[PDB]
Amino acid sequence: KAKSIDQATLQLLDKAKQDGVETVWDRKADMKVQCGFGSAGVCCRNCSMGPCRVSPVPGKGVERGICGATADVIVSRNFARMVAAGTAAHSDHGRSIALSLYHTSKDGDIKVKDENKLKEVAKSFNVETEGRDIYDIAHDVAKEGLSNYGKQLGEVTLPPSLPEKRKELWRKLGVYPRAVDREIAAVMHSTHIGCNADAEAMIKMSMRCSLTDGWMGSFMGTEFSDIMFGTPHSIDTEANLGVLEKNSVNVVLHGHEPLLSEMVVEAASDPELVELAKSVGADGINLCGMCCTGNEVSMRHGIKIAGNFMQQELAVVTGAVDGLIVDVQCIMPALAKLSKSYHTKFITTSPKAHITDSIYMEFDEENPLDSAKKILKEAILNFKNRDQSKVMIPELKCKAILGYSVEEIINKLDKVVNTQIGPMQTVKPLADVLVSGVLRGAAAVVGCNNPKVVQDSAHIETIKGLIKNDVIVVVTGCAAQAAAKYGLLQKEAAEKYAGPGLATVCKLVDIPPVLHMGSCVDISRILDLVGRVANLLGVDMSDLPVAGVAPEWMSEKAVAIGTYVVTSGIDTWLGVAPPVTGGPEVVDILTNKMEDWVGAKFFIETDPHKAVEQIVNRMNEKRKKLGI
Amino acid sequence: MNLFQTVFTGSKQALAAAEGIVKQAVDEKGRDYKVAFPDTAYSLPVIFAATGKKITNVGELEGALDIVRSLIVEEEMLDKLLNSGLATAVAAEIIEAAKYVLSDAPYAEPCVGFISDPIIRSLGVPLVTGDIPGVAVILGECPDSETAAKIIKDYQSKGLLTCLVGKVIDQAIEGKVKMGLDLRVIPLGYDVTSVIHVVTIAIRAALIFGGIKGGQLNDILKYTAERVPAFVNAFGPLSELVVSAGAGAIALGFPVLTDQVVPEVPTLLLTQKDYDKMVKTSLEARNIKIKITEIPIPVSFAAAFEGERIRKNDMLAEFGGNKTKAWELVMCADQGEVEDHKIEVIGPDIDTIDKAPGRMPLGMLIKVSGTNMQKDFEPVLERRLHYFLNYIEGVMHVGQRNLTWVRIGKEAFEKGFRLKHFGEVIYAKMLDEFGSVVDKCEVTIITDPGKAEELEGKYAVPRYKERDARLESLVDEKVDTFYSCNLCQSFAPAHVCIVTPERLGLCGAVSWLDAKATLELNPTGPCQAVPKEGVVDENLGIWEKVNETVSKISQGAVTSVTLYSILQDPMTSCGCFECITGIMPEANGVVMVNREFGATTPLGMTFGELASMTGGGVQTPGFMGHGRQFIASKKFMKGEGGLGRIVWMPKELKDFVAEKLNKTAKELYNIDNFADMICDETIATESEEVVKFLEEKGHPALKMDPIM
Ligand code: SF4
Ligand code: SF4
Ligand code: SF4
Ligand code: NI
Repeated sequence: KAKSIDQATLQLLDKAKQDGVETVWDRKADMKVQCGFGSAGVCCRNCSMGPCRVSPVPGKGVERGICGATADVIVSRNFARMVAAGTAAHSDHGRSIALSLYHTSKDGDIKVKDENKLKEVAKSFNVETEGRDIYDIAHDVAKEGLSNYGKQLGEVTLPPSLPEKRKELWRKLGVYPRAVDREIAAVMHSTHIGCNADAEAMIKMSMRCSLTDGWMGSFMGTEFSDIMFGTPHSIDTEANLGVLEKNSVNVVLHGHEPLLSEMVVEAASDPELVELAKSVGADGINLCGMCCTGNEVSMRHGIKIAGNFMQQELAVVTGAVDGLIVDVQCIMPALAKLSKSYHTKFITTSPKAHITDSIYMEFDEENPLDSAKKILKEAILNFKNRDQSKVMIPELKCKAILGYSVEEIINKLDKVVNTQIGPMQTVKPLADVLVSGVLRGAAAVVGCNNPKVVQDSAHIETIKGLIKNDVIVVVTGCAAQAAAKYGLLQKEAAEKYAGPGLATVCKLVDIPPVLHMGSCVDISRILDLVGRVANLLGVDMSDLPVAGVAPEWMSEKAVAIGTYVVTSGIDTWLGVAPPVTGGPEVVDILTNKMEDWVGAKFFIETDPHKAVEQIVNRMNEKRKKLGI
Repeated sequence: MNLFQTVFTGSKQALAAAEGIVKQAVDEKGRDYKVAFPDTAYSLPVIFAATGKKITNVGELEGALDIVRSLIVEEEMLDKLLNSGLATAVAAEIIEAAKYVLSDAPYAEPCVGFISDPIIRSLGVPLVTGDIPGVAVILGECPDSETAAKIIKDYQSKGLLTCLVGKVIDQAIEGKVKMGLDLRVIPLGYDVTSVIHVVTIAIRAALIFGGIKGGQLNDILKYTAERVPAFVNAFGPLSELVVSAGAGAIALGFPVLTDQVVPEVPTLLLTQKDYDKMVKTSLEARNIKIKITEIPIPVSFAAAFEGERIRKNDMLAEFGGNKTKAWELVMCADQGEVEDHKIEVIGPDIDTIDKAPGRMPLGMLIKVSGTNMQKDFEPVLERRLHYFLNYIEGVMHVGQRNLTWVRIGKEAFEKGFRLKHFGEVIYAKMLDEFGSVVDKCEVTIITDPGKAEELEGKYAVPRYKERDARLESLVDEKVDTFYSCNLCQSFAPAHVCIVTPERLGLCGAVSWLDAKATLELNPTGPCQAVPKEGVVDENLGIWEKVNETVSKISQGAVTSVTLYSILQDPMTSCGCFECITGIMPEANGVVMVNREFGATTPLGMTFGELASMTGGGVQTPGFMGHGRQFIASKKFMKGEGGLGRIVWMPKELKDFVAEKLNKTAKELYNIDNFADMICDETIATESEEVVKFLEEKGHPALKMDPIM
């Protein structure tokens, strides 16, 4: 089968074959037929009595592990641990952001750039703002956010966009969230040998844990990032590997933590570093981003996006990356080995993400700007080691428009508001187009790439099908970057791919049919948007014609995201089967019984066209339930 | 029931009503009975626009129900909803067409029913000149009569053309709203299907002014959305049929406003409960802008009152006419001779009358000053003075110069109107309409008989003589710069006028001097200078710079234009020509008909049918649209032989242009009162009879060279 639908990706794969280096596709081929027990989730290694593998087919073979655990128990515990790991990644990101907020000052490297957003957040956290210094408010807000992570007494703080009905449903179900780290610890405790051996209770614990990601960790990370670095607005950028410059220093920012990439962007305008780039024979400094850190700097500053997850290696294969600076998460360790075949300096910066044989330059949060400057200086000085005979940059780049935060979306919707009617600054125009049926619904396309799927194929096919069916699409993460590379993040795309209702809406509001809402933590924005719509219509989020899709997901973070999206009341389609087919009870819970609990459920569909059809049918069913 | 299901349900009900009424027509009249709308050239406009087919008999009307059926696809997507709205519009037209089949006069007063083509062309100019900011389609019923009257009169006072469907017609009558075509308050009918009669106005505007052929539905829908500033105000409870008809208005790009709770669609379907803000909401929703007029008079001053009628029973006093001679004059003077804001009245005031409608001489002397004010701008100001005086409620002004006629009604007098308010209105409108040149304006109203007698012969008569002399002294050879008016491009993108001294604008409201004054007042206005250089042929009227200007202004739609010919590259017309001239190859001449004429012609076509052959900005040889002042011109069909080609004219038009036509035809040495040779509908109308009359009368056309 084809490795990708992206032509630049294919050219660089040919180059990597010529250069004798191996990619993620080559390692996937080397893995051959993957273990059936692990693929079905019926393998357990939770204690040293094991490893235990039970039959994925009930009634045949070994039925129980040594401790007596059934296939359903093993599957449910494995699924819960995936959710806990994803929640941990997102919560650690949000915790770093909250600590950065706590260390803001007027004359420091980290300031408050959006005071209005900070005051609204302070209102949401019961922090007084009138007649107060802005940094005192910021510190109080950071304290409340940090308490959300580890409070042992009392209730956590949740955003006002979350409907009261959803909160009450969670409380009745027993999944109402506690402090984030406490829920992660609870999930890890209940999967220990000889604890929870009941699939339904295990799934409920995992949902409870995922809620602390969706509504607390990711939400606080996003809102505090907006406070410190600015709320995203409509902004132009370029996408795909063609953004690399042969005649300039190329600095590629890969990872998830935004403070480092923000400081690198600021350092790139330093006169001394620009002069140094000129002195090593380069035209200038060309910052490019990849994955979620690329999404953040692109949403807030228009930094060009070099590529998504499965392109990271190919970025090095060009031979033009002088410095690849990585913080945490979704950083293929093979990059270190790959960097030996080129001049590239592979720089790790976080104590959480040491990588063997990479150059470690710890990013100092006490002096973020100076630390970013020294890291960037190492990348710039590496330009002298460039071998221009090994350089091949495909001439394939695509224009994209992004920056669609909830605030930006509301500002855009204000155009189609009659002044004599109003109100202004609400999601009411979006609610109106959804209720009238001009738009059939809204769908979030999120997730990673996965060698099991032709890279970016499922993302593009799902998005095109949805917008052709007058479903407005919001995108995050690597799916958003696939849309950017393909050319869907363009106003012109409205008349090229969208159906009649969505084309009319795009023309009236002057937006692309596909709205890039940011990184994987920025999925919280999607929640926020949906919540607002629900609160405007006086219904729960499970009554709306909305859906989420993860066509090509790979990470534990994706599992946690899908779990909290379903738990919030939004049906979720997974384009890659999770390792649960071995447990019939777990499959039945996730795809059938979940609808009785939270009004939504998982859909597993590896065919994107069938997924689009199912999404449209489900949205029409919910519309008929709602009367619209 | 959601929005899509409500629209689909309404369209099916519209289809059900259309099928039932068509069955009655078949059973009573048969499938061979003729189907037509009174005085139209596009058969059933909605069906002609959508399919290009003209429906003439009842049998074809029954076959038009398949058009309605094919437009109702019950799939919840926006395109199907708009098509379903168009299905209701087609069904409503079929119902209205069957009404004229069953009953000779389906509509009685005050309802007007179908709107004829000449009416649409009459209001075509007001639309382009902005005189009419938009079309307010009001249907349903308001909570009370006063609420409806307030909203309707608010639209009327802003110059909009408002059309009424349903019980708002009765509510407005209870609210004492003055209705009429000239009052811009048109009641269409009490049934919902009567709203199609204003829809066909927008549809035929695309056919007439846009020059879009029938069957080009998307181009017509695009035209009405961009060019026609119509909107719908739906008051009272809305049935499914009303909602489906509204989807038809949305399909034409017309936003629908209502006081009912509906599934709102931004910029298209909006709810506004506050009746005090409905007018402002609609103007914003349709992007309509109205300039605010401030006037210190205790009477309503709106353009829609130009057509007001005052009965002799309730008339306070009349001036002018044959009772007591009255005059009006606008003269330019030095800066010190006129001081700003000096409204003096000489003689008795209007309140001193103590009797029945009284006779009193009148005189309006207007003195304007400015650095750029010359003697040639006075005719424009004096011509707009008539419109300024006719916009006041209770005041009717008829005529010009010393042959004028002014009447004041008792309704205006009871509100405090006096003779100084004439000066107030004139001053405000002169400083507003002509603020570029009129820096100061001293207006004096004269009612003393002696003062009126002595000032009329001292200031007015010599200026009338000099204006007549200047008008007679203007020919195309004397001047060295023409003018081009592209005002009508707001509805006819490919149409450009070239006003010459001997050929004015086909609308009749723009002349060479008017174009020269508009260029001076508004250098960025529609009128721009066109030098007459690069002459190609003086006989046919060709200049190289004129062709270059027409290509530039029309964006290459028209490359070559001839000004003095009807058969070789004639100048395009849009929809507003006062008269239209068409060749008659059997009589070796041309026939002519004005818009007011509503009878047949020797060509076998009425004015509407003839005019549907040369409009929209398309070069159509053999048919020319022109004003009445171009009939008796030495450059009228100069290439084809001149005035000798006129073989048939309406009697009213012949009486209107008789003196000028005889004077101009005296150049052909036909000293015979040439207007007598030309046939008219009172002498003969068929080709055989008119040709016999020409042969007996020795018409010059028969002795000339062949015209084709
Ligand atoms: S999933 Fe379990 S059985 Fe399969 S290879 Fe891994 S440890 Fe062995
Ligand atoms: S927890 Fe039970 S099933 Fe899992 S490895 Fe230990 S004994 Fe085997
Ligand atoms: S001169 Fe021509 S463009 Fe101007 S108003 Fe008259 S017809 Fe229209
Ligand atoms: Ni015209």
